[PDB]
Amino acid sequence: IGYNNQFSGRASQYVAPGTVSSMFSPAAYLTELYREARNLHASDSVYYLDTRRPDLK
Amino acid sequence: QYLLIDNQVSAAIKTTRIAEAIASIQLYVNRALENVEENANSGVISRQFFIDWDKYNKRYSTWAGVSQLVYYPENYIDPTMRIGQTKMMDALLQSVSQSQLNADTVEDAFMSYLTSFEQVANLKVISAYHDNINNDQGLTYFIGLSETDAGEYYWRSVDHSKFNDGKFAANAWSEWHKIDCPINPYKSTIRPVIYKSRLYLLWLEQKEIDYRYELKLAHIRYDGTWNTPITFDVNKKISELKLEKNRAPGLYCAGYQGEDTLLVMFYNQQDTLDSYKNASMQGLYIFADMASKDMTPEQSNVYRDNSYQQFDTNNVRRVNNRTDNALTLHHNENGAQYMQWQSYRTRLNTLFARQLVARATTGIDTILSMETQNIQEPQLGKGFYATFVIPPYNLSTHGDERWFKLYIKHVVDNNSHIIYSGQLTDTNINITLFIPLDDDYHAKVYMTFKKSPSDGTWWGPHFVRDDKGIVTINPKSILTHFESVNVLNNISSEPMDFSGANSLYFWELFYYTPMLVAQRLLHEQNFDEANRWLKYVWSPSGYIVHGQIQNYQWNVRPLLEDTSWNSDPLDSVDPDAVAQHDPMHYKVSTFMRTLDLLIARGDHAYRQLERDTLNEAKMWYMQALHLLGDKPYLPLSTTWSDPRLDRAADILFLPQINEVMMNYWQTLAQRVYNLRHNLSIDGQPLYLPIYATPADPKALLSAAVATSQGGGKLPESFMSLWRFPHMLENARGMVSQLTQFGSTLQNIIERQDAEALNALLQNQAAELILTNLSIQDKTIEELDAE
Amino acid sequence: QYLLIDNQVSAAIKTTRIAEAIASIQLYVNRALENVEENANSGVISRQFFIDWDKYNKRYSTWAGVSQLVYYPENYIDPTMRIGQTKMMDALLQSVS
Amino acid sequence: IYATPADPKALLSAAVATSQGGGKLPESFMSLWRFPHMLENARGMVSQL
Amino acid sequence: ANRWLKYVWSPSGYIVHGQIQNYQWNVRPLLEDTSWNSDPLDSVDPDA
Amino acid sequence: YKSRLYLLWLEQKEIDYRYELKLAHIRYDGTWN
Amino acid sequence: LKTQQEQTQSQLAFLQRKFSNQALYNWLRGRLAAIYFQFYDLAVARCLM
Amino acid sequence: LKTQQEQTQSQLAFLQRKFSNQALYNWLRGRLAAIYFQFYDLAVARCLMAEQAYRWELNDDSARFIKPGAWQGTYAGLLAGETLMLSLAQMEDAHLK
Amino acid sequence: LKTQQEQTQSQLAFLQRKFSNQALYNWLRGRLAAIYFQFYDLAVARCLM
Repeated sequence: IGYNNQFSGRASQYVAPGTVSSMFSPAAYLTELYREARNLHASDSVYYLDTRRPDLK
Repeated sequence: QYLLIDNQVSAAIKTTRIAEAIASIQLYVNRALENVEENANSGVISRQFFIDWDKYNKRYSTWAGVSQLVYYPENYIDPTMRIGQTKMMDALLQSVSQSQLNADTVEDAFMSYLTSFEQVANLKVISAYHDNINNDQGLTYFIGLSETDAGEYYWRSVDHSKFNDGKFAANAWSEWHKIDCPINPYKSTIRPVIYKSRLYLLWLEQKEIDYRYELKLAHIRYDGTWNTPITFDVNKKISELKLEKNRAPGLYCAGYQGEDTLLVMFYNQQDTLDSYKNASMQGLYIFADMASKDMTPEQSNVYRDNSYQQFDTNNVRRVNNRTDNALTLHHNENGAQYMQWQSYRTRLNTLFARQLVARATTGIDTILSMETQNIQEPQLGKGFYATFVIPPYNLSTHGDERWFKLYIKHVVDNNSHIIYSGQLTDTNINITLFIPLDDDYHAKVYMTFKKSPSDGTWWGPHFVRDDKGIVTINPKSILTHFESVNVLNNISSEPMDFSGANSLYFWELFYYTPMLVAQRLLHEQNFDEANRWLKYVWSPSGYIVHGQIQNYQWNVRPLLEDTSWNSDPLDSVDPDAVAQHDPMHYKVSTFMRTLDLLIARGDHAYRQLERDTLNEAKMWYMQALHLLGDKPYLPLSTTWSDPRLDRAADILFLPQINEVMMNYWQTLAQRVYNLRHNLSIDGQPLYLPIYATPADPKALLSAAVATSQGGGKLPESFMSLWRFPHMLENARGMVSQLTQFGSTLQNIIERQDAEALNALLQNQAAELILTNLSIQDKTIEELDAE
Repeated sequence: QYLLIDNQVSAAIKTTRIAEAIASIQLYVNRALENVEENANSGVISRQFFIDWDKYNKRYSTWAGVSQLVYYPENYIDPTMRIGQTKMMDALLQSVS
Repeated sequence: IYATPADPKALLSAAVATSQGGGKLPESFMSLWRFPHMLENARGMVSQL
Repeated sequence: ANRWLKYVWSPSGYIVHGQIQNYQWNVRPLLEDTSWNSDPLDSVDPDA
Repeated sequence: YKSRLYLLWLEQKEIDYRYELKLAHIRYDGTWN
Repeated sequence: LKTQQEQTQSQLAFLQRKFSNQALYNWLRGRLAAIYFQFYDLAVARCLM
Repeated sequence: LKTQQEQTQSQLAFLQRKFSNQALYNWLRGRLAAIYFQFYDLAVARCLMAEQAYRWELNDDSARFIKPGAWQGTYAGLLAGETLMLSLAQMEDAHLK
Repeated sequence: LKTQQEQTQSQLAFLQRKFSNQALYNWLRGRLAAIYFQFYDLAVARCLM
């Protein structure tokens, strides 16, 4: 009947808000930002991201 | 610009390492988008991530904000404000708005929503076009046609950004929008295309006089009104093709990525897609300004090579776009229309609209019953209905940490093809599903347990078609993992599927609207009415329906199933679509609206500042707690692998704690603490009389007679802030406005009846001039006789 | 909830013996009415006392007030404001008005 | 450095307003005026309209 | 707005109904001239 | 019924003498459905 | 007389084309009616205020 | 009867001479229509201005009142003024509360 | 001619159905008349004030 009996058990362990491991933490916007953006240019073309700044890898 | 970092900045600017990494990538992305950097992949710029780049993804503040807006739709989505509500809902809110809110008024509302919805619900679907170069994104558009002689071709958008696992979010669908200009295409040739980022649809209609060939193309004005079409002469082009009467010339409308040049393509429909390659094909270019440039056999060929398999063989149809199997309309003999690209099938027509209206016309409680939702729909094409029963553990007693998924393969192992996905449990959870049959073996179920799946070559439960009315399991390997996998024969139907295309109207009618009237009631402060209105959705003690009692507590079915928080919280940044596709969020939203009803009563009794009523406040606050139950202890946990970002680009970060829902617990603790310690609603202490002085004999009376006469309309926490002279100048001004609306409406009505008079007269004038005409004829006949 | 009295309150809250008895019964009644307690007699919940439980009987202030309003109608009833006047009377006040 | 995320909800109302129609958005604003006056002024405007 | 000026001037030129063309000015009089004239006319009309 | 005033009247339209009933209820304004 | 019928139906057709026709006023009474009642809920609120 | 036709055409001629004729009203609807729509762009600007001032006085920016679209392309945008005027009414209410 | 009578009575029937009919205006004059006179009692009160 409670909130806990149902509606509960998503996601297993939760993280405090300020942490670099949150889903909303800038290491994420960084993360998904990069996973989306690495592919804009051909692996050859000079604009290629990982060719510019190899260390974002 | 090349290295994406300022070397000129003041040295006094302190910024984080990965914050500056962020600004780097954001600069890069922005430059691909304003397109200062020469060739940027147009498959990736077309991804959904960059269609939200402008409003959302371009900032940590918004992307975070909207990411929270999504990850907890429970806190935010409102029946009042939600993306993508159908027009019919608009007219509904209007019709109910225009009179005081209560059952009957809402009955009328629903009979209108349904008497309109019946026109559309089952609608023959003809052609379809897809946008994005990939099937995972972009928009698909359809073309419907009215069953009635009047054509009224309707068009309906749909998104695959909202398509997660085998289910559109039911909010990805537009309503059918009527096309104004009546037209008469030849056969099914009318086809839409996106061109100049705007919806076009071209229909070749050949006015006979020797059988003509020409086409007509037209497009859309922001209001939806359509501009008058445009002609091209294909007599020579189509004429070159072999015909008979099976002629249904191939129309392939292809959008070039840029410069706005449309690709139209004429082929003959061949029975097979395979040896079809290198067959002859004709095409014409349509440039930004309208010009027809016929295509050279070499050009037409090079466009074939990547084009074919987006257009289709005899009796079946595919979709066009800028696995890549396109997608296939199917209209079967059971009369159910749908779309299939991957083995996914999605019903876009619902046949019980008439029954639904009828059932609604009786009463409000007839349409919103659970049993109104159990009315079955014909199944999608072929396919094999079955139910699966599995114990929660594998590989061990403790087994996996959290969840599973269960798949199905195809001929020569095309794909694992997710159908259902599920979680750990105590109970084994018999679950029922539909298994598509499209045509050694027929179907088999792979299950992924997230740690040690068996995944054995063959293995699986086996299902065997071709026995013509009977499909049974021969396990031949497993079911060691699966308790009982039970075919159910003689079920050709399913209770109306809210993953279907008209599912949206079903969310509006069953779920959002009672929520809308429990909100619009709670605002008003008449609580037991609002309560009932949520009890159209969720109640403890379940429901006693027309007799005995039933177990389910959720009156809305999608809520009644699921109960399992899905692994992936979808995509596409629609706080709505991330529910609907995951109805848990509406169960917990309904839950929260309930607690807002109990906390609501609890304040309104709390603020009475009368001892007895503070006790009342305490029974309601206790009742909220007893409803929530124990505040769960969520173990904030730091175990972090410090990942190289390269690795984190693997398609993992832990969720946040969800304050607001906890905010319920600690705010209840706060209120109560303030009751026990006699502190009132803020901490501001009160000294109340033990025996409060009785209210005025008379004030009670005027209150009562006002109740008898009509309306609640009572100010509740008020006396407001303003002195009488000002509050009266303000109210008075208000009324003077209201009287102007009065006059102008009276004028609307006088004028309205005056109109219908003029019309009714002209209709009578015709009706008479007929008879008088016939008289005149007969008197000519009497001149014959003379 | 069972014993109908707070054992968690601040010890600095002073209340009367039968005042606290009152709050007890009021909590009980309220719970029968919101119906958190399983089987409550539907002959008695239907009594007139609980149809006024919501507007009147649920508070010493009102129940007292309205009880005085009743026990001396001489002081209060008005030909202008009274429960239950027929429509015909409405049209009458209009026509004379 | 890391700006606080915008309200979950403010983003939402913004969005639904986008779906329904029009940009018509005030861009550099909140203007200079208090609500009672800005509302008497807007109201007068509408009465004209 | 950008698009609306691209009815007039754009870098990268125009890809019109197919391949691409060199001119960056969609309005022709602009496309010719390119030469500041010797006499800046007369008649005090900022337009003329 | 449903805390709302209903009234049911069986009126049998003849054609052998029919038996059927008709039930209807009240809208807050008193207009009947 | 068939010309007379022709005329009748061209008039009756002009009644269904003209902007100000009945269809409009139905629409405009619907919308104006909702705005009117709602505005009555508000105005009676401030009256009781 | 040729006199009757004469009369008809003198009337029909007076319809095209008189100042108030159809040509006028076409003109005057054109101009008045432009003034009306434009004035709607302005008035909705100031409506969103008040709303803005209100989301700032009251703290929350979530409050959203003036609703697009209140302008109907068909029906010539009639009853736009009042639909706004409703919005401001509501927003003055939500303020006062 | 019996069609002509039919038409007459369908019109005369539309007169008793339409919302704006005479019955209304009787009602609305009654109510508006009471509001008018009463408001005159008030306004003459404040005039003498």
